Amino acid sequence: VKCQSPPSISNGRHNGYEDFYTDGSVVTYSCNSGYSLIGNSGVLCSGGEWSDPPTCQIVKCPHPTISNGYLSSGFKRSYSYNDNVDFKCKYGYKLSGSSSSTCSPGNTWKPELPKCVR
Repeated sequence: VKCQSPPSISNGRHNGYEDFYTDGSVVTYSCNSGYSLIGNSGVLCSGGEWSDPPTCQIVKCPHPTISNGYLSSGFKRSYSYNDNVDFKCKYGYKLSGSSSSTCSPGNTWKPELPKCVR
């Protein structure tokens, strides 16, 4: 079975510069202007059947805040499936969680924000 252009997805486009694909192929699904492409950056048609489709959602995280352990590496008014902020524990405190997070594609700071503890 051959593989023609993949179907549409969650508010996102597909196909780059072709139409077929047969098998062992992949398709980077495009997302609306401002939508982050989560999931494998390319579908996978293997046997006339497309598989492993990524998502096209929004990933504007809140703020990589934390208890006396802010990032201290690079913060911004807003983020998007990226902006990996490194968390710096204030003083004599340990980050309980993760000393390095990035605005994930789910509108948040993944991994969970660290908690400068003692």
